[PDB]
Amino acid sequence: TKIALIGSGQIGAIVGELCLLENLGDLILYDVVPGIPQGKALDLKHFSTILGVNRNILGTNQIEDIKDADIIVITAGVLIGVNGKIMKSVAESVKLHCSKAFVICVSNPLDIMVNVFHKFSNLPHEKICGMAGILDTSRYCSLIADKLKVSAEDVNAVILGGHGDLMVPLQRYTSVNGVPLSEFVKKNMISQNEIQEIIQKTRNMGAEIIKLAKASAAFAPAAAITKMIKSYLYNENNLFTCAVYLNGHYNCSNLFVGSTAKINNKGAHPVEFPLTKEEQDLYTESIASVQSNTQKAFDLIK
Amino acid sequence: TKIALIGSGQIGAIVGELCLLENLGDLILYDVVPGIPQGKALDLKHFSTILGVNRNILGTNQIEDIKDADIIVITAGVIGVNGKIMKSVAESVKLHCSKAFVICVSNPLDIMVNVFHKFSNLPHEKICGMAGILDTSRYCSLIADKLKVSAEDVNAVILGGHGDLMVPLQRYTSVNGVPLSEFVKKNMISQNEIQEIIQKTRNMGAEIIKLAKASAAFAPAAAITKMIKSYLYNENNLFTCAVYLNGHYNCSNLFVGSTAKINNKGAHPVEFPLTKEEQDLYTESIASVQSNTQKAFDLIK
Amino acid sequence: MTKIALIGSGQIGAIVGELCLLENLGDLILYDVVPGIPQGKALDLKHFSTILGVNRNILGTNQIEDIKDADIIVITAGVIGVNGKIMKSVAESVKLHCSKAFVICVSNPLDIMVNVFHKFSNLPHEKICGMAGILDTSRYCSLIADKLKVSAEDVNAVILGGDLMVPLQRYTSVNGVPLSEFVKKNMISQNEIQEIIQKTRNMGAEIIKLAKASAAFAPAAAITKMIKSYLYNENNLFTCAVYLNGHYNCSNLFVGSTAKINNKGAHPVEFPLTKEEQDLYTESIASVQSNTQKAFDLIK
Amino acid sequence: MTKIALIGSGQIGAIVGELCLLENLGDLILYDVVPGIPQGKALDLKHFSTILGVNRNILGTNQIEDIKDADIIVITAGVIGVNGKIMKSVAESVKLHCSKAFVICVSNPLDIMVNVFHKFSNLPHEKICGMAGILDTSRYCSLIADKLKVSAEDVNAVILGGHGDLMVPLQRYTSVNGVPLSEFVKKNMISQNEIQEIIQKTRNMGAEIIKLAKASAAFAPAAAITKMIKSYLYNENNLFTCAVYLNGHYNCSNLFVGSTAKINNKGAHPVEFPLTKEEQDLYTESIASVQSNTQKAFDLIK
Ligand SMILES: NC(=O)c1ccc[n+]([C@@H]2O[C@H](COP(=O)([O-])OP(=O)(O)OC[C@H]3O[C@@H](n4cnc5c(N)ncnc54)[C@H](O)[C@@H]3O)[C@@H](O)[C@H]2O)c1
Ligand SMILES: NC(=O)c1ccc[n+]([C@@H]2O[C@H](COP(=O)([O-])OP(=O)(O)OC[C@H]3O[C@@H](n4cnc5c(N)ncnc54)[C@H](O)[C@@H]3O)[C@@H](O)[C@H]2O)c1
Ligand SMILES: NC(=O)c1ccc[n+]([C@@H]2O[C@H](COP(=O)([O-])OP(=O)(O)OC[C@H]3O[C@@H](n4cnc5c(N)ncnc54)[C@H](O)[C@@H]3O)[C@@H](O)[C@H]2O)c1
Ligand SMILES: NC(=O)c1ccc[n+]([C@@H]2O[C@H](COP(=O)([O-])OP(=O)(O)OC[C@H]3O[C@@H](n4cnc5c(N)ncnc54)[C@H](O)[C@@H]3O)[C@@H](O)[C@H]2O)c1
Repeated sequence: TKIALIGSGQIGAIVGELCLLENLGDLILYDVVPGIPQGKALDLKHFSTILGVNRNILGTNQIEDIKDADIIVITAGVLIGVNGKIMKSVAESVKLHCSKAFVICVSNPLDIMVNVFHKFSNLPHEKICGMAGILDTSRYCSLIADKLKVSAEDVNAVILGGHGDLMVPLQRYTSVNGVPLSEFVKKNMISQNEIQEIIQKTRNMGAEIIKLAKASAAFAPAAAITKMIKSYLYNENNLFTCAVYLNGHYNCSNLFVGSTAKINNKGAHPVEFPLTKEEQDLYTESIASVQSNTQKAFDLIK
Repeated sequence: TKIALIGSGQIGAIVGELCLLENLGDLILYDVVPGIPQGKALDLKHFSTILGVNRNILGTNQIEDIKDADIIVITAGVIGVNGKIMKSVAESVKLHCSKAFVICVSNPLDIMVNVFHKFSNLPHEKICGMAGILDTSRYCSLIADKLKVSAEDVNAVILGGHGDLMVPLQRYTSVNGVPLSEFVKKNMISQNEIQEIIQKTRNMGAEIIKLAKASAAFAPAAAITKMIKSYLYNENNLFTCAVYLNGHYNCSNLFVGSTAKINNKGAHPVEFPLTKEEQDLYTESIASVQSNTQKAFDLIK
Repeated sequence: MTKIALIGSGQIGAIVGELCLLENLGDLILYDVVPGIPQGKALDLKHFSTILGVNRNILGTNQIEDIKDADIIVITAGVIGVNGKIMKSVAESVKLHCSKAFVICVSNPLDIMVNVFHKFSNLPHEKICGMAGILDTSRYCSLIADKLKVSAEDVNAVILGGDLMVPLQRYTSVNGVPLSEFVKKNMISQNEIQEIIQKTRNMGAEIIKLAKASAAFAPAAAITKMIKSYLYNENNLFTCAVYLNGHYNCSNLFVGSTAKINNKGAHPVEFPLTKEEQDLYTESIASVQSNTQKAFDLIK
Repeated sequence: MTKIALIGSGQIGAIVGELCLLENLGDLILYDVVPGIPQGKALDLKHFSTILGVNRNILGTNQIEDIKDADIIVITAGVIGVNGKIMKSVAESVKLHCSKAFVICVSNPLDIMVNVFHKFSNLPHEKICGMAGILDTSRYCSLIADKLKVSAEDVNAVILGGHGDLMVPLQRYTSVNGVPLSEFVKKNMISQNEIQEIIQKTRNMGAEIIKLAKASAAFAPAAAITKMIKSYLYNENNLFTCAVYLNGHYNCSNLFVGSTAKINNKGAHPVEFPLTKEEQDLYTESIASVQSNTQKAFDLIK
């Protein structure tokens, strides 16, 4: 198994580090800037030795070293104009070198960039995905667990839609070790105002990390990606929210959007859960924005 | 941190093995049969070396080697003969390691956790039995199989005895936060299929026995270890375990399988709002545990 | 997609399954001849997996045809004469069902039984091995680390070849510092080291005499680490039963020796021995050769 | 109740936190002088924790008094003149707030900065150390394993001396699964010229990473620190090369320098192995430089 990291910045490097700790595969660290992937590859090699990992690591500036890659993680970029061009190029490269790879897009804007990759990849839509939902879900589930003074380990939630202010958090589909969130407002352990406070924090978390750390989150995104890698390689069928190809699900077809999905051997597959009309309405507006910003994107690339 | 296994049979040995794999603490393997814990201790030590674990392991037949234990895992036994064994372990824990968190495993479980309380005189929050997590594990695994998904995020509350008056709450079953109800709506699983799964979960212990000619060992050990983990690392994880109810679910002054958080200071019950058919099934379960527990204490004299 | 087939679902095979699940090595096929035993243990491992968050497929079966295209084979099936018959049958089954699997034999007597597997499997010799040396090495390295009041983690040793072990003090080191340096500084004695050697020689029997059962956890861990090295193309250096082909003056026999395991199987390594280092080993290699031909004769 | 206090929340300190979370070593305090950085990184590690099922508490602070009663201290604070300023202040703070912590200094120049910390903390000398040898050892053993086409897992080596240009790698104390390196030169599987090449690479590895990645190694240093943390907390007695207080060992007195040591409950304890005269010579001269640059250091700080 060869895991190709297209982009060897902060997120790509920590994905490699975590793919080594768990023995997921050999690493290809690719970047456009000479020297950066070679230096980080050497560091990961010594890290590997210290911790008893024997996987192969190669830092390269030559994209043809992506050949027969089973996994692809795209963080290449720095936005809609400059990253879309980069994403188109990587897309073409993935077609002629590693057409049978499972592809996890990360570059922002996410839901826009996953569609750009699809249009120019000619890859199957089930073999393509973006990571967003798991990061929003984790922040929401952590904030709920803190207030309920419980471990986050068994706090579960569905959050539909794009990675931004077009989130759709489903309180209906939130549970604490199988006990719905409702049961906790019932027992006056949490209030609806507190839950809506938590939702806006979840919506603003990306910007809050940036304002404090003067840099976008890296560790949590890397962990989300690694778990999507894991799900695919080990045919796990785990249920995530991800950018995924809808095909009639939630009244939408022919667009990658943040949705519920299974990841396994054959890729990322949407799941349709029964929504209210206010749940499906908010989501359709969310899906509409992604549709308009994606076609503006395709045109700006001209 | 010293983790004391009172009973070095099939389950106790795998608890040690798993607490070594995760570096939970030093092990004291105690048993009544001479030589058995010493032999198994040596094996776990070579196992430890092979995989790079440095925790100390001591196999002994001397119960006084239980002193200052932080964790206690009781598998000692084979209602009459195990309850009198459990009384002895209880007394031993009283004078040697009174401030230990205690995880009872010996069967019948909810009966034996009460036996331990009566004779240990330990605080009620420092005592527990493992049952619910093992039943929950079989139920959620069977649900995940039918729904063609990973079990990893299938969660469920199961109240009551570790037996054939289990109370599985379909209301409190969810798949990555989505209630099971949503899956019967979309016809991905049926109510009869779910009642299949319930009778299977109730009969799994006997089916393992009837197939393997031995009671389950790995899954129980894993359930115990996760309760050990929750306590040592102050995790506040939400399990179903045997726990001291005191008004919760209309029951007071009895250990029974219930919802609880485990942390630093022990095992703490949580009362969720049940229907009356949910609370009725549970109260009858709680009634049997109360009747068999007083039956139990009687045969021990 | 990686399939790990356990031929034998007793104490060792069950713990090998458990450990390959904990480490996500692959899907499991638990095979046994006794009806119900692998099905029961498979169910237990499934619930164990759920508790610990492992998603691998688990199949308990009594039909050997379910071992098809297995990448890994772990043979614990048995109970001298009668285990060889069992091993011959397992060998034939592996050629018809899973001919390109890497094969780790465990059933005793070990060096005799892996040779039995070779004669009847028609498998390549590099794809076959038995687990022994790692268990003797670990016990020796554990006892040394205890005496030196050090972690075992970086105590390494070569032991070639039961009563016919070859512990090489010259090839013993503590994080790269030879054992030599520790007797120099009066931290351990030559008599202490020879006591430790005999404890290592007698460890199997005393575990039996104390626990009234042969070791299971440590053997399972040794096997899992050979499984690991093969699947992840690790090239780790073990002592195991391995096919010698001129190495150490011996050819055409599986014997306990130094080997690297990788993608391509188990491959002997020849280190430079003195002459009674090689002399003692040649007697050991002679013992395995006579009892192996004794074995093949008793099997008819 | 184990508290791991990271004094410095840059690249190395952040990955130390991440790795002590993956292994459940303790709760984290991320301290830094720059407002917002530790708070932001703490949030990221918290969400990282949720995704991977870790429940240990993490707090990012700009208030140094928040390291109180810490069991572990990892000092990466800095950027000889100005970092000695920082290390003296950190030293004083550790004295009055967490005097019984085991202290792992990382800021460089390492062997110089560990002595600075000792002078102004007055902590017990067995409770103070710097991480260097394990990073040099890993690079050397990695390069040896590559040549010999073997797993690095059982390549072991002693490297004495400063973390710089006068390292002292002991081929005598190099072994492959217990077999000395010499046995491989006999078998013509490696040459001494190749081994001296490997030594020059090991000596220059830090600068080579810098020139390629335009940033110092982070992953491997963090892993070295974490395993030193591990050895201490779990009373492991593992044998490392670290900066440690020698007092008569190797003809050296009253100075922290890279040497062989056991780490356990009670701290870091030197071990003296029998060296030849060429081995002890090369070591005394490195030890001489560390002494001269440490005396330069103490003078520059006033
Ligand atoms: N979807 C999420 O939830 C999540 C969360 C936070 C950030 N983001 C986004 O993920 C992306 C990655 O973040 P990061 O920390 O890794 O950024 P980074 O700067 O640290 O790394 C990006 C790398 O891509 C490289 N690059 C640029 N052009 C390239 C090309 N044409 N081919 C190959 N490589 C190329 C850059 O040299 C750089 O090394 C960012 O756009 C960020 O905004 C995603
Ligand atoms: N709580 C649950 O959900 C659940 C599930 C499975 C098993 N069980 C029960 O857990 C118990 C242990 O299972 P096991 O496989 O490990 O049994 P085991 O026979 O293999 O080990 C029990 C050990 O306790 C020893 N022992 C006997 N008397 C003793 C005494 N007076 N003091 C100390 N030790 C003593 C025995 O010699 C034996 O070594 C069984 O009763 C089993 O039915 C409970
Ligand atoms: N190489 C070593 O260092 C070492 C160390 C310890 C044990 N051993 C040996 O490993 C072997 C297994 O040990 P164990 O405790 O796990 O044995 P076990 O009895 O507990 O399990 C062996 C299984 O093989 C099964 N079996 C029997 N006949 C079979 C057949 N014809 N086909 C398939 N399966 C069949 C048995 O039913 C049994 O379930 C023993 O021979 C033991 O002596 C080797
Ligand atoms: N010991 C070794 O073997 C080895 C190897 C590599 C790196 N280093 C050194 O380890 C140290 C850390 O490396 P890094 O990548 O993490 O550096 P970094 O710049 O990325 O992070 C250091 C942090 O210390 C902070 N800081 C600055 N001044 C401070 C003060 N007065 N008090 C508290 N904090 C303060 C900075 O804001 C910065 O965030 C560096 O000196 C590095 O050069 C040592």
